[PDB]
Amino acid sequence: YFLSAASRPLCSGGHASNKEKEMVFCKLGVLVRHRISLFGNDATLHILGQTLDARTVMKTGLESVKFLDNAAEDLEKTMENLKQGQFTTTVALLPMLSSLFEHIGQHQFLEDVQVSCYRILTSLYALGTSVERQRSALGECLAAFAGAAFLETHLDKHNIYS
Repeated sequence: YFLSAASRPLCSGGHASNKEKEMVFCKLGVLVRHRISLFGNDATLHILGQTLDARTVMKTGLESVKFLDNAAEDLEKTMENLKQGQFTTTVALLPMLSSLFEHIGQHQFLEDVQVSCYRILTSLYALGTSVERQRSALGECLAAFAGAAFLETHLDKHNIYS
């Protein structure tokens, strides 16, 4: 019932423990976190946005290693955040300033960081089915993708222009 939504709030603190597990064997545990969140996105209001703010702290620890199989499975976790955006205040736009500035550091990397933005392009497709400086910082990811396999993050730059 509503205890399962409180179990999602308690699992966001368990995802904050997975942020400590992503600091260090635990890379296959992030691949299990993607398949379990994909079924939890098929399973699905301010505590759920705070669980996405606790997932923004989990995205801050995941931006440090952007191994490569965990970042490729993070695309399956970002496609789960797209279906979690297909399930439906100013702290969620602060999470967009941490994920767009980490895309400029992701320009040094390899295809798994572009796969995480290709599935986050479906999160922009699901937010359209449902703060402007983060889209201008997402327009910096357009110069990071189209300057140099190059069409994967370029299609994500078309959904980042919205």
